[PDB]
Amino acid sequence: GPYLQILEQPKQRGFRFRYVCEGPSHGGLPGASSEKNKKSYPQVKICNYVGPAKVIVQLVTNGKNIHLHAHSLVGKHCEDGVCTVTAGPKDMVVGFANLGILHVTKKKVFETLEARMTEACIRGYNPGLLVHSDLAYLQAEGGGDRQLTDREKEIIRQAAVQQTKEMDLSVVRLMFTAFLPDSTGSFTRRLEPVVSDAIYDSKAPNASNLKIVRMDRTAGCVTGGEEIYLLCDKVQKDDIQIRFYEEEENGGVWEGFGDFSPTDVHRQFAIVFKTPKYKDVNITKPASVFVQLRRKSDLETSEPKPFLYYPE
Amino acid sequence: HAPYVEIIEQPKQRGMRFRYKCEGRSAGSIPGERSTDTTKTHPTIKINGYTGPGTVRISLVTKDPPHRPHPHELVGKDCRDGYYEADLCPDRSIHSFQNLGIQCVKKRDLEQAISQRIQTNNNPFHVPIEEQRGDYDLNAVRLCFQVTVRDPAGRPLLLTPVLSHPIFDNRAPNTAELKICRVNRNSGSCLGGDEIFLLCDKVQKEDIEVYFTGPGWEARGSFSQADVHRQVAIVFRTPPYADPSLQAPVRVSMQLRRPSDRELSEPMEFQYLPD
DNA sequence: AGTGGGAAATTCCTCTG
DNA sequence: CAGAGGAATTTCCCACT
Repeated sequence: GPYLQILEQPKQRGFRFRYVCEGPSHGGLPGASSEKNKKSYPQVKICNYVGPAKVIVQLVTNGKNIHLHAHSLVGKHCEDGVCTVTAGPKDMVVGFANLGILHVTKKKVFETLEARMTEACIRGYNPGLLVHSDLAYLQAEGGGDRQLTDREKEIIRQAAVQQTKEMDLSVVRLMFTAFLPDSTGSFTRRLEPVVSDAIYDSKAPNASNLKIVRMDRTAGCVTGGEEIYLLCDKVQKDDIQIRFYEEEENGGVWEGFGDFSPTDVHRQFAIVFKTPKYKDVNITKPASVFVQLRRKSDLETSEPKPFLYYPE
Repeated sequence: HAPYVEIIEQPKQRGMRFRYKCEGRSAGSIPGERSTDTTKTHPTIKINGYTGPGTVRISLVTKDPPHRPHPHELVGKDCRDGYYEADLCPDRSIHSFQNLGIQCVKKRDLEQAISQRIQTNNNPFHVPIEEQRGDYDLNAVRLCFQVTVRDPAGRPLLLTPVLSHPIFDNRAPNTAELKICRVNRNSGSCLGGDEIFLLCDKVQKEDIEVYFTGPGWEARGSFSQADVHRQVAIVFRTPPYADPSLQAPVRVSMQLRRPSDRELSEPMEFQYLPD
């Protein structure tokens, strides 16, 4: 049976979204495999292929109930938010390069969202969950420029309304949908859509790069309780923590956390904490360990820095 | 002799930040220089040489001459079209103003900003029209009091307008208040060399320094532009003190200094110790 | 120039006093 | 509650290779 498969997932972190005002030409979404000199990109493949097929990709939310997202895919092959390609040769592996995620504004979410829900019902592009549950009508037989009625538009609004409030402009997900040639003519045989990994906006405070630029001190007494200044990249005081840890030999791990309050975080760019007590406060020689920043929310961490604990 | 306006409580020069219209009505008043954390003063004037009735108008003018109407606006009690105009309380000759707010304009809507000033005929110093077209420093403004009393004959005699000290917008690092928030150490030896991590408010690597002082002694911290972490933190090295054999703790002053303005922050306090 | 990244500008929100 | 301060959003701008 025919089915769509994701060859290479979207990167996921390190790609910044861009507002209309910023213009284009700032960068394209890279594949999860992106490398040094080599660059990768999102990649799909139609299995048990069907000659020539039509493939669209849209942006959807990351919530339990997958919905249409307000941002929009831009770049070549895109129009009105949805990207469109078509693999018709004997080649069934299409790749999406030079893709850009346009960051709509909070005060433009509703307008954009609604107009995005209808265009979907018209083109009949997955209004299954994406908009209205019983609006499953026309699974693709939506008809070229075939108008809608008021038995759904009034239903749409009630959706584009409640959804506009639960949208997280900080994260999106790519949804691939394939269509096959049916009863000659064109593409209307939908192949059951697939959703990609979530993609996180790097310019968002809750997903920026975690990093430790500098430390006034890199050693401390096993007793703990010693003050240290840590200079870092933007972080959120109520969602950041310093984790000291040591890997054992039995596959075990010991951990300690710098002690501090939000008021101990200087303009998101620096933290003043007190060191934690080391594992055993009875060592004789210095014990090397690691320190790292960690975001409570994503449990996302930073590169580690060596820390030396020494005797009393 | 003609009666005159006298400023007895200048507006504080730094700290307050100009607020945009959108930030709401409850933005706040501009405080007097002599104010503090405990005491909360406000711009105040004395019309010495007259106690009868009258009217007072306050508006914003550029920092440097010619003192032409500023695009920003004064908002608050009795303000309209960007200016304040009300009657002088006839009881006392000393008047204070605790509801003055500065409302900056979106860099965009500036052209129309100079327009309203014109069309409303504010020009306290009647600067010719050709003069008020150029650029405007959107971070510096001065208060101007145009008071109006009455002559013996009972006719309205408007006094000479007075200008107060400049008021710098805090939302601009080079015009803002300097402040040392915290330091990871405040001791160091009298031979200097000790490293310090200093946390402060927004500064600029090209225009900042750490000024060490004490009677008969002045010196600077040593650090480089790269040592300025995200405009909010500086890591530098303490300088050598006067007495090399400074036995017995000696407490000096350490403060942030901005070359361009020659401005300094309140002292921090530091002690050079022997050895 | 197109990238990639930083800064500024403007808006919003939180807790204080 | 008013309104200081802190942040989050949106816009701009500047190195590069």
